[PDB]
Amino acid sequence: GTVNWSVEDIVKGINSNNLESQLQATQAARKLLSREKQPPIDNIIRAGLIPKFVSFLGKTDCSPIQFESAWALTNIASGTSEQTKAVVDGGAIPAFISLLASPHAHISEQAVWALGNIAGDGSAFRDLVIKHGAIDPLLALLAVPDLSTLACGYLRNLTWTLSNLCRNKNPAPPLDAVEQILPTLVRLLHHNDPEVLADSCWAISYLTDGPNERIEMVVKKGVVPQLVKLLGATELPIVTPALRAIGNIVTGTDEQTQKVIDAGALAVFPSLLTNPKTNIQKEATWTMSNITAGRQDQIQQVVNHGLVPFLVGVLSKADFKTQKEAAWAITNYTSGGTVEQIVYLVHCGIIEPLMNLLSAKDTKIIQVILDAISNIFQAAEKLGETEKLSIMIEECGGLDKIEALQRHENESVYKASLNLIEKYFSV
Amino acid sequence: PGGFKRRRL
Amino acid sequence: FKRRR
Ligand code: NA
Ligand code: NA
Repeated sequence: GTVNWSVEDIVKGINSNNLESQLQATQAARKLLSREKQPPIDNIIRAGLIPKFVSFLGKTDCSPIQFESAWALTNIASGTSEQTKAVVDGGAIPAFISLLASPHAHISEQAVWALGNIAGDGSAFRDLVIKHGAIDPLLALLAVPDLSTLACGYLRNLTWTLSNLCRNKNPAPPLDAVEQILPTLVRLLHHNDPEVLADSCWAISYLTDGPNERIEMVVKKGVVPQLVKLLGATELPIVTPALRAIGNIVTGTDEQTQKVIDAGALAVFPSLLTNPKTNIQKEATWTMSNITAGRQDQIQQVVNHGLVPFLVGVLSKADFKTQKEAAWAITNYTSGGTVEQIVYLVHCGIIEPLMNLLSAKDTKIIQVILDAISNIFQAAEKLGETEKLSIMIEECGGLDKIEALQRHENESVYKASLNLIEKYFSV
Repeated sequence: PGGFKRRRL
Repeated sequence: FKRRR
């Protein structure tokens, strides 16, 4: 019927002055643009159909051609920034915003999707969609007593569009826009659908990836507790965006980081630091390094939750990048920790793994390791046990590693390397 | 990550 | 010592 139409035939039918013939050609185009592979987006654009599709968006009398052109334009806008730009250049943004108020829910949902594709292109298209006034109508669609009264697909699409309105930086979404959507995003973050929960966590992760003022707007909304609950989830698609948002919040103030700790976050890291997904281990280890850069009571919280042996494990065996984050966590712990905490680290077995990572090619990981070694040695001086730490480093072979670091390409590496060798390994 | 844009069907 | 994305 309308399958496998030539763009020429689609152009012939759309250029008819027969609304029904245009609907047939607009549906044939949607099918071409909805096929499994190689949607001829460029061919559709060059035929000059985007303007016709945007004009069809306004056919209140022909809701079919409104839905057909919505889908075609959605899939065009799904492509490169060039093709999205073509859709936006056709005056599609205001037309889709108008369709958001359609009584046909599939037409409304298609407009939601199209706006999601536009806004997801980048920060400029995101702010342009916002300026055209899409937040009010989009949030009006979710103004129900129970979101469970909404179609699973409808809800998922609205959440994914809202996540795209909270995504992208340079600049971050307008503060007013984030404050107008944050309340509805918190309700979707408490929804029961795994896809709505992951997209909501990804929206919250986008909002928390910026200055401490942004982190505060989200933390003030009181989402950290549900984020920690979603951090425990069995779905990696939900645990991934949850850990990122928690990590983003622990990049902020020590009070924002203490809000995470109070919510029970540290109790999930035993699993996140042993998680089979390398990306989860890395991000958890980077959240731990930012937690050990905090106050001493916060380091003591880390210690009380048994997380130091887990950092030792990660430093002993884990993806190099995870190990680099772990070396950072150790250097932060030892820079800000009490002498009692620093000694707890060496009792947990941090010396051998740390000294074994000194044989790494990365120069920055060696500088970070040498930094922690010096901080622990400084704590050892306070106890008069530096000799025992020197004996521990010489036994694990790390003394040889430092000795060789004295000929390293970097100045700081051999500079700090020679200092410790002529400070705790000299007569 | 990779869902910035979505194509229907 | 806090490092951001
Ligand atoms: Na301790
Ligand atoms: Na010691």
